[PDB]
Amino acid sequence: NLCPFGEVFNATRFASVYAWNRKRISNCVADYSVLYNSASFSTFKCYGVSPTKLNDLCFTNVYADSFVIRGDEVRQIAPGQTGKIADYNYKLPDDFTGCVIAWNSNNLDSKVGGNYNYLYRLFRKSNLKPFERDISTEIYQAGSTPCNGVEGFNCYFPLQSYGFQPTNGVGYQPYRVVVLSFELLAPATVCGPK
Amino acid sequence: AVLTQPSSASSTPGQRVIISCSGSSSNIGSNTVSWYQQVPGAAPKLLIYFDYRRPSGVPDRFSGTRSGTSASLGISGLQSEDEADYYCAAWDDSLSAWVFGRGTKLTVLGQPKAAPSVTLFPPSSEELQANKATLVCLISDFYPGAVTVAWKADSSPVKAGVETTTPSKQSNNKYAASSYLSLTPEQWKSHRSYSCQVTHEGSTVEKTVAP
Amino acid sequence: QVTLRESGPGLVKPSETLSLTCAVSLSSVNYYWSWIRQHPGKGLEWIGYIYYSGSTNYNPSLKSRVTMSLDTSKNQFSLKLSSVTAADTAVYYCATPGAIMGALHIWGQGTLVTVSSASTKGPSVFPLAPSSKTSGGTAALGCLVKDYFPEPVTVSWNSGALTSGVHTFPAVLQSSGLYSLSSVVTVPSSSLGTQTYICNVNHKPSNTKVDKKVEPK
Ligand SMILES: *[C@@H]1O[C@H](CO)[C@@H](O)[C@H](O)[C@H]1NC(C)=O
Repeated sequence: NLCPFGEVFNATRFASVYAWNRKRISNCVADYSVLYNSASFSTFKCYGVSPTKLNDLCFTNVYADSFVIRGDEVRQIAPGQTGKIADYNYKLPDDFTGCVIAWNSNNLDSKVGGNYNYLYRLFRKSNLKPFERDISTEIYQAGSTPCNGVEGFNCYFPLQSYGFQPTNGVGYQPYRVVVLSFELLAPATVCGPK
Repeated sequence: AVLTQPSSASSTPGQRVIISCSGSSSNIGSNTVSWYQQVPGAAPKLLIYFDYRRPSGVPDRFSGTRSGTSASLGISGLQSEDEADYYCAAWDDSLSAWVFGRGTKLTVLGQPKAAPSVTLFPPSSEELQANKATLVCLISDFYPGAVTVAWKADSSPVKAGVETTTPSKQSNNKYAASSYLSLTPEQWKSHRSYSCQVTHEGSTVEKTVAP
Repeated sequence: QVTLRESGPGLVKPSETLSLTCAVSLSSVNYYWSWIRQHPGKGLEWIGYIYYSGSTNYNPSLKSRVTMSLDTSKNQFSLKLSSVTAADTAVYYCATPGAIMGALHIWGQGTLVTVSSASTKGPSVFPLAPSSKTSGGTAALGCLVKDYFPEPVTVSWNSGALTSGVHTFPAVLQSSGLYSLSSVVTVPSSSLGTQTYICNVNHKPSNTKVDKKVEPK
């Protein structure tokens, strides 16, 4: 009766940050003790409660958000942060009670000659609300003249390719991100072994 | 100023070339790179924007990539009309400025060779009545671009009063140049003849004019 | 889309203020209006931009000497560059990236600004008449545009009606400090006696326009 934590963490293909993947976790037993005790992670920041405490708390629903960004953009996956990823792609609330996990992904997502399969939203009329997901491909109308779905002057496709090549530095290398959020809204059916 | 580009690039017609652009985290690393083409005598023209997007009217032969701190521009199926200076550009956050590369001069080297057409003009009679004399040697329709011009009074060479342009590409993608010899009406009428000697690829074409 | 056209003095004395205007073809749009310059035989140097909000960003190298403004009245934005020296001799382009500060999509034609203590000089136009050696039915006739300052000179033939086979050569800079230019047109040797050939020489820095008649000898 274990929770599908491996299906999220050890998956082959990760989603792009503009269309981040979310999985609802309920009616099972998880062990943040095992998941955090692995030297595989670059950043393991949990805001609010701590992993040791999480084994004694229970929640009606747990959410695992997974995507891929650059190394220097992991800072943006945090409460009260700004930037392209935080504003247009993935936004965390200021009162965030959850966990941000990231590890390097160069051996898995970098293709020599450039892996331009991973995209990010480059333009948006407004900043994203927390946990909002925008997957629209609508031409961004920077100017007063309409675009009518065709790219051109002041009319730009809102998504941009990541330039992932294994020769570049660490900050420009891909990173896999998993954001754990705990929801209390219902009975609590996601619990630690304790 | 801070973007690094190779000075020169070279290829043969129909082939492909790649012009690279190296910078910093402050520009290419975190900002978008755009590419511009400047045919000599004309304003720069945007070829690539947002790393790989092509504006209206640009063929598929032009392509761009960005990876880390470096950017690359690819020109497929090179033709002689593609000889120009190519610039990369990006915004620098540390400098809070828009930064250019020095530019890459691209030459298509495998073009059909042509011999210079040379026209030598004597001094106008109007210019002689203005007490001046200028011999005009016009060299056109030659490839490759490099050419050497020598002047002769009768059969003795002339080095004083000579000014010669650098070769210039024309509309038909061949090169042209001009040379001038300024003398006095006394000097012009003194000698029996004057000659403009044009050497291109080891061979010589000589034109002569006489008062 | 929108069209940009620069207009400039051409000659500015050292230590004085170089002023240019780029005419926009309304000007209450959300664009960035930029200025680019290029020293003769050198690369592109970004000078700065001005936002329609009035926000301003200049090249760190030139910030103290650069001032740019907007004018809704004349539908134009301007550039002013003070304490000008001979390093400011360049072709100045007005461009715009549009509403997003990125690649410059629309450019101007460009205007040449020469920085020198020398005085303006009008050109002397002489005919290069065709001769018996005429090159196989092909005849070369031209115009000699002599001793002018500064650059540039534009040459047309028969008020632009005769365009085929005209080649306006780049100018030489003499030890005088003056420029000289030649423009040759290829026409049928047949036509040497019948048709009139007139070269139109325009020197905007001197407000001079010369229409010279080229006659056979
Ligand atoms: C994921 O991968 C490794 C095996 O490669 C394993 O040690 C780990 O426990 C797996 N499950 C997780 C991280 O939930």
